[PDB]
Amino acid sequence: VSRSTHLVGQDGLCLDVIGGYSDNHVPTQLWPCGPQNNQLWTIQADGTIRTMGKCLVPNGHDPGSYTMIDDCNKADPNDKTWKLYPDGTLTHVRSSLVLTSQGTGAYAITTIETNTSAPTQSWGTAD
Ligand SMILES: CC(=O)N[C@@H]1[C@@H](O)[C@H](O[C@@H]2O[C@H](CO)[C@H](O)[C@H](O)[C@H]2O)[C@@H](CO)O[C@@H]1O
Repeated sequence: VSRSTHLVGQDGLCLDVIGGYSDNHVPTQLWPCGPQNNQLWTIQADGTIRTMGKCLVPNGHDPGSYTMIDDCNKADPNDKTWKLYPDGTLTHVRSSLVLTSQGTGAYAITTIETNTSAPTQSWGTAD
């Protein structure tokens, strides 16, 4: 079943669409957690992760590719399919790369990177 949640990463900050804008290609970052819609993510059985009607996708499939939101219908399965493991690893299924934070200061855009089991690579769910 789909579950709506916050995605909580390094230092208890939340995955956040910068500025709250739902336009295609707006990047994601870490931001102090709050009730705003751009921090509410729906994990679906189809493998997508959605906010504001859009899908989390990397802009590419290589280490260091940033993540952003995009139209779920302007995305192929490779772009939009993720798997959140119980230990916190959030894997981009096609590439096997993992969602990785790049700082807790403002506008630190998240990327997909080779898994190093870093503290920047562990994502928890919370109501
Ligand atoms: C036009 C304008 O100034 N809009 C802003 C919003 O963009 C802003 O939304 C927040 O932006 C931060 C990043 O700076 C986070 O993404 C946060 O989750 C958003 O809520 C709001 C609040 O600062 O202020 C204006 O509305």
